[PDB]
Amino acid sequence: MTDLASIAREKGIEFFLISFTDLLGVQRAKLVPARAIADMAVNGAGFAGFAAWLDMSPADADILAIPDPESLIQLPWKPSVGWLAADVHFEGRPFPKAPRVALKSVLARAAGKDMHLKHGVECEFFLIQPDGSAISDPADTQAKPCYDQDALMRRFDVIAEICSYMVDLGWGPYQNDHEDANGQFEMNWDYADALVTADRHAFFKFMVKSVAERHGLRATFMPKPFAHLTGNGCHTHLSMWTAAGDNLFEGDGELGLSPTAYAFLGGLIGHAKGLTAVVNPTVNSYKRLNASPNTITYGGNNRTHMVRIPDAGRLELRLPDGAANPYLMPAAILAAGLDGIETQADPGQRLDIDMYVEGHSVEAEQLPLNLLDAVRALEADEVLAGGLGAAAAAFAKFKRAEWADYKSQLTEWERRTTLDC
Amino acid sequence: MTDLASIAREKGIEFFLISFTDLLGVQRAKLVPARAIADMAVNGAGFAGFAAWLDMSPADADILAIPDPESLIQLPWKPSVGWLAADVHFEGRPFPKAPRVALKSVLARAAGKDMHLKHGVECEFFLIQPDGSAISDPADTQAKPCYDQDALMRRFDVIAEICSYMVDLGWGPYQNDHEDANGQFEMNWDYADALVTADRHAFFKFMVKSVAERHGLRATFMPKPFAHLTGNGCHTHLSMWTAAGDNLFEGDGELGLSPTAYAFLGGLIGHAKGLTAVVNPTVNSYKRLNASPNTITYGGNNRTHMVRIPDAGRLELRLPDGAANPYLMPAAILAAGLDGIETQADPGQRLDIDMYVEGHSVEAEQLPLNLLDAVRALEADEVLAGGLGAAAAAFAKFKRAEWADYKSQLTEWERRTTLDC
Repeated sequence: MTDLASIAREKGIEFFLISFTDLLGVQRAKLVPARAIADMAVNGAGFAGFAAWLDMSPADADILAIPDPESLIQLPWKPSVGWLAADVHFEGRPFPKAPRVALKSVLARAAGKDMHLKHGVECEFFLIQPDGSAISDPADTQAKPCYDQDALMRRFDVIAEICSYMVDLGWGPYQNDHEDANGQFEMNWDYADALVTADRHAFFKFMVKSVAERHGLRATFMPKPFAHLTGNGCHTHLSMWTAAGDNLFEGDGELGLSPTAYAFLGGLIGHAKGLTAVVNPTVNSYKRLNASPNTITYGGNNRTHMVRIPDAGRLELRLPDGAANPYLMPAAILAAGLDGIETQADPGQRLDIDMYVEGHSVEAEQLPLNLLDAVRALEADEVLAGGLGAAAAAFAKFKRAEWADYKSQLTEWERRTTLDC
Repeated sequence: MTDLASIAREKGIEFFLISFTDLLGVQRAKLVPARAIADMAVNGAGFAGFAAWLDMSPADADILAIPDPESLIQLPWKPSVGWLAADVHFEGRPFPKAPRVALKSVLARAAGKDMHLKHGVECEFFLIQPDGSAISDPADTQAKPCYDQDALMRRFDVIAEICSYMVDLGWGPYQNDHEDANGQFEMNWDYADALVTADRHAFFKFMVKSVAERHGLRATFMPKPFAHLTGNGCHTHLSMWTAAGDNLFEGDGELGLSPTAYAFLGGLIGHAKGLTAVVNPTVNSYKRLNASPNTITYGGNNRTHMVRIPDAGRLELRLPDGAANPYLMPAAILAAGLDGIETQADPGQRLDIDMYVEGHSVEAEQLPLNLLDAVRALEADEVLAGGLGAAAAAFAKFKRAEWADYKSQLTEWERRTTLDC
């Protein structure tokens, strides 16, 4: 197609943002003027990977980040800037420690079996005061705030703005909601090819953060930003397709699922523990797993299990929180799912229970309850560790560092509880 | 001898404090007038153990705390109050979950082999502002404050007072020091029969806390009370004796130790991990083990190993911190030591290294680095768990609760590091 330089001329783009996601979900970007896009579209932009979360050294050569021209997004709030998602290349080949590179690998394995992952994201977020002390709306205070029309329309301006951008960009948004915590929201768009979805996820986090700042607010995807309120989820909708456009998950077993889906499901259940460290990747993530419901169970149309079946041909994975890496998250679910399929794994009986009331009477395999045990879990699950490749160890290394960091902090809790021993 | 009522008349005691130490080292006491001492000396004082750290229920009968008349201490700063240490009795028998009861059990086992434990305590403590924000002396600020004559004599009044009390009570004190952190002190008295020492430890913590308050200050034994300073140790000096007054630890092997001592030592090294949860019993304890030196090694005249040999017939155990239970600490070291002796256990080679410089090159068995792993360690070491009896599980239960408590706190560290994911 027409080179990025040519688009830059027709559509009036003055600068490109060349962007990649590192192991921690941090967006690293670089701002290049149009007069330079041509050269980089082809050779990529040069960063020093040791400065980002990539487990590299100062002595290594600068990595090259090659833009995916198919990913261009003209910032709807600032049209002269062109945003681009990029693969980090190192010494010729794509760098297997960058998340988009790892996602694209797992996809290629699945591809060569005529299996195509498609997923949707439920990115919840709070809107907060710029200084982070409190939610953005002091009038949002009732016990059960969910779907509060009052508080919802109080933030219409910023919501509507971002939703309309999504309409224009073609993501096909269909709903905007106030969620179950004061100050918390969700905006939903259509499911798509994993890679498409992933980019959209990385960009959505940027847009909402960016737009909210322009309205003198702040967006946070943090798992548990307030001691007194529920946290941010990032539940995921999954479906496997053939190139021929057929839903491999749709079938005639129970609930409308095929045997293939139930092996995929078995894969999830099989790797739930190590999978946990990846979609609950921060010390803060583990407040949510210590409310009650930390047990490994599906499913059915029921919001009380680690997995839900909403409809024929779909699994909802109610495990990942807001801190989830947009590329590392699909990547790792895919790994565990392809295993389910390749080892014809057994999910076990369904359970139509409400686990909040009747989950104590069920004997159930339990998820890890803190980062360290979670990392330990990922480190032992070699099937998983292999599906992500060199990334897995890098991740584990960083998160073991973060653990130590958090544990070295002197809390008021320590001093209140121990000053008197 | 003359009943406590008679002493009360000669020595002018108006009230008795009947005291016991619970699983957390908390001193539970009760204030009884002299007119009532007679009855309680014999039947004990009635508390409801469910209200203290004893793993009991409201439905249980009130425990009885029988004073040990041999332990009387007339508060040197308030002579009309008589302090007494007590065994918690429950339903006839001594309650095996109370620390003094557990210490006295292990001692009785050792006793029936003509083995008598004797130990000294190095109780370090900071003096702080009453509100706990800072050390008590703003003029104590140099890099290497240890043995600072200036700052030492700046707190002469309160030190000298407490030291002189110890002279009068017969504990045989021999030195008072400013320790290696700003605001931190140590006062040393003679070693003695474990049980004697233990009471003296429980009372020392009370006296220093009490006297310092009378001087408008505050004492803390907390492991790590300040982010910027070193912590409180509670190193212990150990020696085994026969009734005939002979030091079973004194011999002709290396360094002047007998084979018996080296099996005891082996016992320690053998149970170091599970022993850790007991003498490092708080979430706060684990800052000190994550400075560098968390490795299981003795020894010799060297302050870099988990164990030190200062002289013929003595082991110094450099493992316990200020939060250590005065009864649970001897109790548990004794257990691990009697095992060493009964299984003729092997400590391994000595190592005359400085572990701060040359400890990374040694392959060494590593202690647990956080409360939970520590509790796990104690739970698996059944030899140890058996030597303390019913206490061990109670302890483990409480500390697993404390862990959850600490992990449920929302720190500023979480919010600074995660608000932006």
